[PDB]
Parts: sequence; C-alpha cells; structure tokens
Amino acid sequence: QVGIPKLEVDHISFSNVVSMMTANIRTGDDMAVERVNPDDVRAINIRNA
Amino acid sequence: TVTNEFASRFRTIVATLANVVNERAVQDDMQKATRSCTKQWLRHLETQFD
Amino acid sequence: MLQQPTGGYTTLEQFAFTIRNDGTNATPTQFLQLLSYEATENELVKKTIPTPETHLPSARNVPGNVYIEDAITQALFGISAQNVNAHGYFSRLSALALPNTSARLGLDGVIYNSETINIPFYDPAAVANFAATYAKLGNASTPRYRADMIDIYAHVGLELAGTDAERAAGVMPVKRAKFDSWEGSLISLSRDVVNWKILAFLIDLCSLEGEALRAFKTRNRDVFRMMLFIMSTAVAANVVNRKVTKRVDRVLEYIGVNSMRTAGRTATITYDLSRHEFAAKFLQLTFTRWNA
Amino acid sequence: PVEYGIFVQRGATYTINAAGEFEFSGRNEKWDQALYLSEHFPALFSDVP
Amino acid sequence: LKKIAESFEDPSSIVVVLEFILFALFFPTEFNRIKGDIQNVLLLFFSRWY
Amino acid sequence: IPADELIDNLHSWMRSVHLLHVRSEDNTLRYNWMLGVYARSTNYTTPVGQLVVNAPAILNYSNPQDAFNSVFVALGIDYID
Ligand SMILES: Nc1nc2c(ncn2[C@@H]2O[C@H](COP(=O)(O)OP(=O)(O)OP(=O)(O)O)[C@@H](O)[C@H]2O)c(=O)[nH]1
Repeated sequence: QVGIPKLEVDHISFSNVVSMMTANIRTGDDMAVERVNPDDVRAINIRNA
Repeated sequence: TVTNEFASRFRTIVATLANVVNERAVQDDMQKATRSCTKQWLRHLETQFD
Repeated sequence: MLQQPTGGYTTLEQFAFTIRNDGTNATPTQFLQLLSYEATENELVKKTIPTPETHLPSARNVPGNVYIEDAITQALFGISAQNVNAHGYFSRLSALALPNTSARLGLDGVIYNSETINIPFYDPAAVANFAATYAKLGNASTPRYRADMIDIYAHVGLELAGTDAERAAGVMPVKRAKFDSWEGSLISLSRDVVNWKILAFLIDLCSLEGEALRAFKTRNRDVFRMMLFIMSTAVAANVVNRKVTKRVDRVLEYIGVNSMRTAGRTATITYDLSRHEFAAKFLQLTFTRWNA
Repeated sequence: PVEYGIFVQRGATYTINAAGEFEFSGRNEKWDQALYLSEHFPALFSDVP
Repeated sequence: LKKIAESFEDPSSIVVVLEFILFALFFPTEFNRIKGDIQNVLLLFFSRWY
Repeated sequence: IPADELIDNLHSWMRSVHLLHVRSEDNTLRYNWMLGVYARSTNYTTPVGQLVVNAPAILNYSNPQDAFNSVFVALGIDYID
C-alpha cells in the first residue's frame, strides 16, 4: 500500500520530511558574466528573421 | 642546412590564408582596405616566424 | 538484482499502481469506472504512428547516478516540471542499452554507473530491451526526432475514452470526460501517479513477449489508461466543474485533443512546450510498443 | 538623381573579360585605391554609353 | 578555451583564425584539448566566409 | 498608355535590373530567383542580402530544397519573411 497523504485526512502530524538545500546549492545570488560589445555598430544586423 | 620545415609550413599556411583573404568579398571600401592590409600583415607574420 | 517473474515486474506487490480515492487506495481500473463520456459532433480518426527513429541519443559522460524515473514521471505528471529537455538526462537510458554494461537501473529508478551494494535493481537484459526504445526520450527535443504532438493524442483518446467498437473502428467521436469529484481531484490524481514506479511498467512492456506480454497488456491496460488520463488533463482545452444536486462533477473537454495550452491553471498540471515534446515522444514510443 | 540611379544600377565598377567586353558590377559601392591594382575599374570612366 | 566573440565581418577577423593555427602548431596537445570549443568559433568563420 | 512608351520604359527598366549570380558549367543548377531578387530589393542590407553578396554562388542549386536550407544554415535563421 502507498501511504495516505497527510493533507488528505484531518489529523495533525508533527514529524515531517522537509526537503532543503545544502550549502552547495545556492539561489538568488548575483552572477558574474563577461559581456562583449559588438565590434562595430554599423555591422550589426537588426533585421533578419 | 638551410630549409626549416616549420617555417616552410607556416609559409604555405600564410599563403593559403592570404589567398583566402584575397578571395573574400567585401562591401564597404574600408573593408577593401583592410583586406589589402591584412595580406601585408600576413607577409610580416611569415618573416617573423621564419 | 530482482529477477523478472514469468509475468511482468508489475505482478509483484512492490509495484502496485494505485490512486488514492474515497479514502482508500483504489486500483486505477476502479477509478476509470467513475469516468463517463459525452460525445461531441467532432471526430477522432487514428493515423498510423510514425516508426520511432533508430538513433539512440549518446549518453553523455555523466559521473553521477541520474534519477531517471523521477525525471520521466515529473515530465509527464509533475505539477511544477518545466524545461524538461534542457537538462537532457533522458539520453542516459542509452547507457543501459549496451550488452554487458556496468550500469544498473535500480528499483529506486536511479541509473547507477556501476552495480553497487544494497541497491536492488532490474535484470539488465530486460532493462536493455527497455532502454533500447526509451532512450529515445533523450531526443524528444532534437528537431529531427520530434514526435507529432497533435495526431498522437487521438490514440490517447481511443485507448482511454474508446469503447471496444470505437477502438476496432479506429475512430470515435471526440468525447468529454466526467466523474464525481472531491476538491483538487486532478492534482491529487496526478500526484498519486507521479509516485508510481512506472519503470516497472515500461520495462515489462519492452521485455515481455508472446503470451506474457499479452496478459500484461490486459492486466495493465487501466494503468496505462490512468497515465493517459493525467496526460490528457494536462492537454485538455478546459476543465470545468458542474453542480449536480449537492455533488460536483469534474469535466474535461476534450479527450484525444491536444489544445497545445501552456498557460498554467490551478485545476491540473500544465505542459510547457518542452513537456509537450516529451509527452509526444513518450506516447509515440509507448503506443508503438503497445501494438505488436 | 535619375541618371545617377540608372548609372549606379549598372554598377560602380567593371572588369574587362578575356573577350574584352566590360562586365559591370551591377552593385553600388565606394572605390578604394586598393582596387587600383585589382581587375576592377571605376565605372564613370568606362566611356560606355 | 577562453571564449572569443567574433562575427567575422571584417577581413581582419582572419587574425583570430591565425591565432588558432599558431596555437595548433606551437601547442598541438593543448589545442587538441580545446579544439571543439575552437570549432565553435571557426564555424562562425566559415558560415560567414564560406 | 501608348504602346511605344510602355515598351521603351519597361525595356529600360528591365535592363536596369542586374541580379547577382555566379555562372557555372554544371547542367543541374538553377538560380534561386526569389532569394536573389529579394536581396536586390533591399540593396543587400538584410543578412540574406549580404549573404548573396559575399557568396552569389549560394543561389545556384540542384536540389530545390537545399536552395533554401543552405541559406538557413549559413544564416542560423529559422525562417525568412
Ligand atoms: N516576391 C516573390 N514572391 C514569390 C516568388 N515566388 C512565389 N512567390 C509567392 O509565394 C506565394 C505562394 O505560392 P502560391 O500562392 O500558392 O502560388 P501562386 O503564385 O499564387 O500561383 P497559383 O497558386 O498556381 O495560382 C505566392 O503568393 C507568390 O506570390 C518570388 O519569386 N518572389
């Protein structure tokens, strides 16, 4: 049998398995990048599909 | 005693690249200029390598 | 290694597929009895499903043990899955495709690069038969191998809504599914299904042959149909509720018609374009195996 | 402007093939002195009506 | 490879190609390691020039 | 419109157009008239246009589908309007 979902029934449960991220995963940090500007503005292609 | 196979190989490479640049169609006049100068710079690279 | 029985791995109680329903662990078949249909004027005609590409995408050199079952189920059934082809780990099934590979597919649904202690796993031959087809999920997004995501849904409808006569005919009216429902029914159905150990189902579907495969196809038709139901709700153009004298009838219109919707909704899981490409590929492969 | 448009639609340059005919570039473009040692000619000076 | 953004419009862009060739001559091994990443640049060069 | 004037004008105009192309010995080729005309109409400013300019030979094709595939792959574009 599969277990009954805790949210399906009206009983309260005080031991639960909360997933969480370790120090290795990080989110919402700012991220460094090397931007490289076009060599000549006149050579830029605005158009093609 | 005289020929250096490395340098000769770079000669054929630069010759190829030069005829590659020469054959390159260009629109702007300035590109036509850089096309002609790049070949000279190539020639210079060849002597520096040799 | 768990040896595969004369029947499928699905004969083992360890891989029961059940949806929670009316306070019990209902078998999917007895949920589908709740389903009812309202034909519309429109018609589904099933076309031949194109033969899947011979090309198994190369497994990339991946150091880790990919959790394949989780990826597949979340792609087909997950409430929050997105960009399922960007990570591109389905190609990993191809690692199991080789004869005498060191890789094992654990009952966990993980793809170990090497057999490892105290981790039970499916018999490598059966897994090889499985991967030899399902690795092609690994090219669900590559343009040359993308499945049709429109026509294939007809088969879904036929295998779901279709009466035996309509299935023999190969055509059925576009139907509209309905069942008496509790709050958040389709979400809960989808989560009860995402928890399924469907690798057992697919492995048995690919490995079995002759009488065993046929007995499997009948014993497990309603499991397949449940997966088809979750998937179809993911592509149903709309999913309304109807009052019916102090009861509420959930109604999804329509079965067998992919509306290609990608906007999210509370009622059911949603396919992003990538999830569509994946489901389309999955249905191509799985329907191919289902008919032989 | 109109004579110019016709002229430049014939092209800013030309080459002379082995037959001795002038094949015009058919393409508007500025001249550079690089082209002076090329097979190309400024078209204004073709004297071709 | 330390990535190079290069459209290859100007003939002078041949410099980058040469930069690779020299690297492939002076350092065949290290080149052989970074060479697919080099192919990503070269493919731009070819799609534009050839 | 008097016929002599419509004729003299249409003639001068037609003589004015000069599609970019490479001539070739092979009997299997067709010039890709659509793409070459389109590159002309935009004075070869569009990426397909400057493609046609640096490689006029890309308009020649033996297989009709590759006439466009070669351009789509050279350009990285998914389509052309
Ligand atoms: N600019 C341009 N448009 C083209 C060219 N060739 C085809 N088309 C357009 O492509 C479109 C698609 O083809 P169809 O409309 O089916 O063909 P059609 O020209 O109307 O001829 P029929 O259908 O036989 O009557 C047409 O609207 C054409 O105008 C071309 O070389 N240059």
